[PDB]
Amino acid sequence: PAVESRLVGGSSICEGTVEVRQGAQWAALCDSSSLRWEEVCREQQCGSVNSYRVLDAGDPTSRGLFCPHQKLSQCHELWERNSYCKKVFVTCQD
Repeated sequence: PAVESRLVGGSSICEGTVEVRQGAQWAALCDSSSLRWEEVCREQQCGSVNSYRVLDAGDPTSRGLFCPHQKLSQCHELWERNSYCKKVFVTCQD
């Protein structure tokens, strides 16, 4: 099963916090380079990434899933980061 991604919480599907899933519940993606965000925008069938900002630094309760490989499309398995997950807000063009 490929990793799927999606932008949650934005005023359209072209913007929002990145969420991912494999055989899964959806969970936030943790990150720490525009390569990955461009794939995420285009998989939504939006335009190219135009900006992103790291969210939730320093919050021990922030959790999600993590992929130790530049691109999502090259992850065979996501790993849990159950605290201090830095999430990502991506904004794509329409």
